[PDB]
Amino acid sequence: WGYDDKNGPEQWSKLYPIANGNNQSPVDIKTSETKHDTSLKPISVSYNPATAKEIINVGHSFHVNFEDNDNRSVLKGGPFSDSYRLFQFHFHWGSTNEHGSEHTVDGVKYSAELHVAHWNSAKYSSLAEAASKADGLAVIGVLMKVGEANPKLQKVLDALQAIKTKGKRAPFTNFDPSTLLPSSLDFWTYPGSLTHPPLYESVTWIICKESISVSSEQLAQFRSLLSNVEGDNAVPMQHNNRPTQPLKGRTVRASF
Ligand SMILES: [O][B]1([O])O[C][C]C2=[C][C]=[C][C]=C21
Ligand SMILES: [Zn+2]
Repeated sequence: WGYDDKNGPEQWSKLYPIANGNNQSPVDIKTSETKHDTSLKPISVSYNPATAKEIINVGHSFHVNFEDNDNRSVLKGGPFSDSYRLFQFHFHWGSTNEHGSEHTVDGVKYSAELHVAHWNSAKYSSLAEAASKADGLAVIGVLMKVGEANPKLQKVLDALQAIKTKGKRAPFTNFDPSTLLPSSLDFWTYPGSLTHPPLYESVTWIICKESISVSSEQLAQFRSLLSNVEGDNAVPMQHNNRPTQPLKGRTVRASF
């Protein structure tokens, strides 16, 4: 699977029939159809920078992984009763500034999207166990709006020159990804899925209403990563965003 014409999102259903499921992500959030929910607690993140571990080129994207052996780095509150343990963050982007987010709001496409992913350590013993369970994953989505350079991205962008090609990985330490989140953690929540294969319907989404900034030149650093292995023809990672999927009668709830 990938994002090219032949192996891309429009084709994922052939190998992953859940692609056409009832809880697929991302979605367009229509703000006139959201239900303000009075029971939603504020989101609480508490991350320890010593849990940052490694940055990895996974061919279609790059991942920043965290040590997840204990509750040093956790998400609580919002719609959750359970503590969720941080394990990774990553981005999605598009081939130009005009699109690149996965979620949209009232049909508006942003330039990129940050995913901060967690797994339910109250109910499950591992990411591998949690990843296929309806209540297994909690993911914060942040819409990234092209504008002023974002200095909070600096450690992440500076690291990419060490993982330029598929499979390269490097240590990535002493980093608290709560620094990437917007000042307001006002949010939308809905039940959905992973946004690429295996597309499990295991994610409770927390979509921030406030965007964060990113420059044109910072988005170019993402698109200059290479999907090929070292020594092959260079193939830039131009895009990795999935189109929005049908709500199929899900309710998007608003904290605000
Ligand atoms: O974009 B993704 O496929 O769906 C959101 C959750 C997640 C978490 C870790 C890696 C990938 C993904
Ligand atoms: Zn993602």
